[PDB]
Amino acid sequence: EEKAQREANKKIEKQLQKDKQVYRATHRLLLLGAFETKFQVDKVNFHMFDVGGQRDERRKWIQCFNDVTAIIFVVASSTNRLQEALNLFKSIWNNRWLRTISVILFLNKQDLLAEKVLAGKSKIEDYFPEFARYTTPEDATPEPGEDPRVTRAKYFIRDEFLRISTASGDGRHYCYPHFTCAVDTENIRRVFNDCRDIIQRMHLRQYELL
Amino acid sequence: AGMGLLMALIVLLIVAGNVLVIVAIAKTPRLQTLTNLFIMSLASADLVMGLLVVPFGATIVVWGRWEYGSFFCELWTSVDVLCVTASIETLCVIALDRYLAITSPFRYQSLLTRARARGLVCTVWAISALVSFLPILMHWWRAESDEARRCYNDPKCCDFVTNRAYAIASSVVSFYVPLCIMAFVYLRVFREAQKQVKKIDSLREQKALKTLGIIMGVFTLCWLPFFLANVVKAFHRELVPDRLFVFFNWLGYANSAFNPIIYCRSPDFRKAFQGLLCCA
Amino acid sequence: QVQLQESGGGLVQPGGSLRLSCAASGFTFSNYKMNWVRQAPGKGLEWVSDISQSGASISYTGSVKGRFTISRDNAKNTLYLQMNSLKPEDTAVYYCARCPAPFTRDCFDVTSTTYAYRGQGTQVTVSS
Amino acid sequence: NTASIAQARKLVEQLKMEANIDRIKVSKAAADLMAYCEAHAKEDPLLTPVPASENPFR
Amino acid sequence: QSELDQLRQEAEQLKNQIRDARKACADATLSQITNNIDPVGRIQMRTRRTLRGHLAKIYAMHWGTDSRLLVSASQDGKLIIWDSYTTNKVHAIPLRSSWVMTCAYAPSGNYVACGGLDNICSIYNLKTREGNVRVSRELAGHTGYLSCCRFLDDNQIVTSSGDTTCALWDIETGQQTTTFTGHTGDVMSLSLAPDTRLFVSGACDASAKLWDVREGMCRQTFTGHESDINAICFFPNGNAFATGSDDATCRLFDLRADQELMTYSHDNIICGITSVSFSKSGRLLLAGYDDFNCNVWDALKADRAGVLAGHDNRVSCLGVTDDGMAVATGSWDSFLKIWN
Ligand SMILES: COC(=O)N[C@H](C(=O)N[C@@H](Cc1ccccc1)[C@@H](O)CN(Cc1ccc(-c2ccccn2)cc1)NC(=O)[C@@H](NC(=O)OC)C(C)(C)C)C(C)(C)C
Ligand SMILES: CNC[C@H](O)c1ccc(O)c(O)c1
Repeated sequence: EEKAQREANKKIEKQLQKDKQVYRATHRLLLLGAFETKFQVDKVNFHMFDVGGQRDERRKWIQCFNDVTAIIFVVASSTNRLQEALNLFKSIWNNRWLRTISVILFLNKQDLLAEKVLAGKSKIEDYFPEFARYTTPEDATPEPGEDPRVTRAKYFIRDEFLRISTASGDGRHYCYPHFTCAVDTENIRRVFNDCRDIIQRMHLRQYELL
Repeated sequence: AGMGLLMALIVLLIVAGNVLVIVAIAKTPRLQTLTNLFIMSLASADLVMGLLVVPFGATIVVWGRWEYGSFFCELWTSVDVLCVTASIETLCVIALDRYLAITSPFRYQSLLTRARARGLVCTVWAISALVSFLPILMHWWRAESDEARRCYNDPKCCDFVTNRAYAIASSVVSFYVPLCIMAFVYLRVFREAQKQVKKIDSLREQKALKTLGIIMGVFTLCWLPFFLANVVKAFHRELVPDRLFVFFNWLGYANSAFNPIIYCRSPDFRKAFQGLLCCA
Repeated sequence: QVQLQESGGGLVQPGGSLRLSCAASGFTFSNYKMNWVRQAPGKGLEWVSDISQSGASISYTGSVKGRFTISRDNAKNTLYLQMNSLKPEDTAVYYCARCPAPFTRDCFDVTSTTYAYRGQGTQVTVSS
Repeated sequence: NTASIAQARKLVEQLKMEANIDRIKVSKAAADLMAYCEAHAKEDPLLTPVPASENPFR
Repeated sequence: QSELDQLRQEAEQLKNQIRDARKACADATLSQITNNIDPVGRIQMRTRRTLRGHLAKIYAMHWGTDSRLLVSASQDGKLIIWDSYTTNKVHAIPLRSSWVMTCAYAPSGNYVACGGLDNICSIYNLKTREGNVRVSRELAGHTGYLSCCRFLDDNQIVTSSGDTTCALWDIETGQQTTTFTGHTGDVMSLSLAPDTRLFVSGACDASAKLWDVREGMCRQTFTGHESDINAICFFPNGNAFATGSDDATCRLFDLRADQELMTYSHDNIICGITSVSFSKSGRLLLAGYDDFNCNVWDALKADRAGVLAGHDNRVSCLGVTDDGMAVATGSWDSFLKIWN
């Protein structure tokens, strides 16, 4: 009778309680640019998912990705695959249902870029304008590395990505660029520091504080 | 009817805002979040205040004397202290929840749950009752002064004249410890918000000086004068006039209405508030 | 349907001028952001330029900025984008394509075919 | 190019198949639709408010 | 080459022929045919029950045959099966893949379906066990995300995918019997005609195609929408169907005239359409929008039958019971609301 239905509903809700606990504990992440990956860092659940198994038509399955903590956007710093990443990032930032998702931007293949920029192989100035009118910013940390020419182009791609980030997304959007291509195992750590700030900034706005 | 309008207004605003908050959270499941359960505790405490102590305090002020009996006076005083300490400790709990959510986001998400929120509100109400109810019916508050002696025996005297030990211990454990805890947690939250000035764009920087000051401003401007008087009275009674003591008490009652106006400014609240105030 | 017939093109010597006009039918022109996509032989589809509904928000691919300009006539339901100082590297099959959703500031247009809101394009060759 | 021409040929065959189809007058179809709607209007428990006794959701 | 050129020319000639044939069959319009009928007027529907218990946004829903039980699919990874009359849970199914874009309820009331950004249609049987939920069969033959699935009777299920192709699946054999190819964009929604013989399918190419289950070849193509079609539902008679779209429009398409009969749009609506469904008599066409609400449209007068408020997040799924007693809508606020 109704007693059995009530007991079954109570048991289902009891299971859903633990399901709520686990779901709130786990933070989901999207890998876009290059199916499931769960990794533990400082004892907090993290869930990576790459959806490269679908077609290039992206406008209608990405509508399904809006509860994630961040969208991790990886680009190749080397057809013009750069503006294709730029235009994709524009779509992510300005989308109605992706308007509350931060992006952990990763500029991958920097070493491939670095080996590329040591001679006039494919000049960015002749490929992207306003390069000869752009210099490395004063508030920068070039660090000991290659010829200071590469870090000028290194920071130019990050700057161009950021102009899209700062042009919209009043408070629900924040971009977190990073310079990383070599496997060193601290990249996942860089995500933890980025995801911490995303939730922290989410709570600051939610309490009408930031 | 001077006090019949000046004091009838505050109790009405106390009840009008507070029940409007309580019905709003329960009606729409969007506001039934983790943090707003503490908002339910604050609203319930201010509502029982505005229904049990504020209206009777108004009569005790206008009529000039208590007219409900010694047992009713004792119960009214117990409800007064219970509601006041419950409201203050609920503010402290809300501040602690904000601190834990800001400075430890993942730990806050994976640590505090609905069961633990219920435990927290139950514990805070139990502590408020133990601090309020227990040492009153036991007459720990009764002073041994000649002036104090007359008021206890009189059936129309409901004046809170107390010994120094109670006037110090209750004051600290009711206001000063929560005030210090809230000040420290909100200072840490402000420093973290200021650390989040790394937003690269080359009242945004002063926004943290409006939200956090207003939480402390409403609390400090209204309840600090009362417990400052309750402390200066224990050492020497004649400095603070009896008129001022009642005057500062009503400032503390104002937070029962100033609290829904401060903690319910969220756009989710206003969307539910407009649909609740339609009255079609 | 959503037919988008493109015109212009052909063979033009480098350094000349040539104009593309794409006719729109089946949808309200004023409600849609439109953009041009080109595809050089062998290479994939590359976004050229986009223009907002009112013709205010206009952006170009870096390789074509300062040479091509894009303008739309909402009354005539046609989209124009001009050649100036052509180079041999711009030989491609230029397409006129529409943003999938009306009154939206973001697009997901460039796709390896299978995109209905794009015409059949006009072949442009710069060889002289 | 072979895939493109094959797809175009398939589209042409599909369009040719869709070309030769018997079509009824739009007025007749409208009449049939409105006739069905009017005939089954009594049984629809959304056009007219259901009595509270018969409604199982109240 | 020139071969593709004259092939495209022939295709254009055939398109012109189809257009002028459609125009020749346009002697009247639904507006003036319906004009004499009495307006339905204002219809007020109130939330009977709110179904809470899901974690993430609810993406799809489907009523049972008996108008008692509905299944809800959410991106949390759950397939909670509800009981509308007494607002409890019947079953709660944890999904192998966390993202589900579609769920179906078998007409026999014995099987349930799901699927999403995993390219597999998982079938869960609710009867044969001693009390449990287990994956009876997993259908993996799609190269794109599953967007909609519907059981035929008990063993055949048609799935619409983002792979630009629909497919008929034999559950017992776990094999793709027939495939439905001819679309251009991702197929989102398919609706089965009553007394199942043929089904429609609206995709991102702004075109809805009518497919024959046995033949496997589409009969007619209806291209009247400006943008992507996000939903489609069959009119109860079976000679018509209504299609939602991102063009802020719902259009009723007749099967026997191959034409759009009426356009349901208002100048105050900019948002797209998520789900559409007819009423029992077909008088009211219910449509869930991205304007946070679910507008109710009169299916003959093209007038606002009544504004239906509700969820604080976008509505994605909208369904009507077979007996037509109530209308259940699910949104991205993890809430299902029942209205009458
Ligand atoms: C559902 O109802 C509400 O949320 N009510 C809101 C409300 O009335 N909130 C008050 C809170 C308040 C009022 C009076 C005393 C204490 C607290 C706000 O009115 C407060 N504040 C006026 C105010 C200014 C200073 C102080 C103050 C300063 C020093 C010490 C103590 N208080 C108190 C209130 N108002 C402002 O100028 C802005 N908010 C704000 O100040 O908070 C960031 C608005 C505009 C966004 C409302 C509004 C109707 C304004 C939306
Ligand atoms: C007479 N009114 C009591 C006042 O509200 C009060 C509140 C808290 C205390 O700790 C206290 O000693 C007195």
